[PDB]
Amino acid sequence: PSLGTKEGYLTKQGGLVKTWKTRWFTLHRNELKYFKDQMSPEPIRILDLTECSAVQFDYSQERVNCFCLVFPFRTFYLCAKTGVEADEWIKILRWKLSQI
Ligand SMILES: O=P(O)(O)O[C@H]1[C@H](O)[C@@H](OP(=O)(O)O)[C@H](OP(=O)(O)O)[C@@H](OP(=O)(O)O)[C@H]1O
Repeated sequence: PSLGTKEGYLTKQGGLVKTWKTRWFTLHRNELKYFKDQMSPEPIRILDLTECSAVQFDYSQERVNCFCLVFPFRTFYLCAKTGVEADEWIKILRWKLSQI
């Protein structure tokens, strides 16, 4: 563990094709990356939180505990296993945004 870092699985909705896939997310500094899985050598995408305008809870999904990250180019919809896990991600992400 390292303060400011977090890694774990989250389910996310696709862009054009809105299928939900379980991906491994890692947060270090201001980079939020997601991989196919925990042992994936390379990320599918590297998101820079300096471009993120907000992180908010999302109550409009099929999954109960979801939140989204808003970027000018796209809003990502992610869901955690529990409200607790969702809160952990939301709190650390907002914390990141607060220092930006
Ligand atoms: O796997 P299928 O059912 O074909 O649907 C894919 C996955 O949801 C992708 O997620 P992942 O990349 O995690 O595999 C997603 O890319 P994102 O990563 O941008 O969400 C694609 O969005 P579009 O490329 O926008 O259609 C979507 O077409």
